[PDB]
Amino acid sequence: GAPATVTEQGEDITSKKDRGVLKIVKRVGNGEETPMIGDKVYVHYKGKLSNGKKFDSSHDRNEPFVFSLGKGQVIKAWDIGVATMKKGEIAHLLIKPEYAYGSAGSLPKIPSNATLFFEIELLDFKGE
Ligand SMILES: COc1cc([C@@H](C(=O)N2CCCC[C@H]2C(=O)OCc2cnc(C)s2)C2CCCCC2)cc(OC)c1OC
Repeated sequence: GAPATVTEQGEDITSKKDRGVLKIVKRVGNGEETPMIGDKVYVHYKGKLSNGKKFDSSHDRNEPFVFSLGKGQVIKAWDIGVATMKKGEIAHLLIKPEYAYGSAGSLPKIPSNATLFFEIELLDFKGE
């Protein structure tokens, strides 16, 4: 379903161009601008293992997820991916382990060599 579409049609947003991170824009945002590295970004997300066996949403906690973009505080795929988004945009990310938690994984939530999928909504951003 969503994951497969992304494999087929997603844009490669890696620097190395290794298809480790593919993206589809599902809902177009507003503004002419994305956040700059170091901006504080506010997102909602729904995340799962590509095989659907563990799931997670910021909506489960009724709290936006906040981080400083491109500052290495989260998995690489997020730093790279959210930086491509506009305010109000929803995007689908499909993420090979090298841009997530690699072979070590992070048990018990994430196993070795797991592909991740996220729907992310970029609610807002500010250059703090
Ligand atoms: C390995 O740690 C965790 C990872 C995540 C999710 C995850 O991988 N996240 C959370 C959303 C931000 C991207 C990515 C991550 O960088 O996690 C490190 C965390 C930063 N802040 C957190 C509360 S977890 C994971 C995505 C696929 C379905 C399984 C959950 C949520 C977690 O708890 C909500 C978590 O435990 C702290």
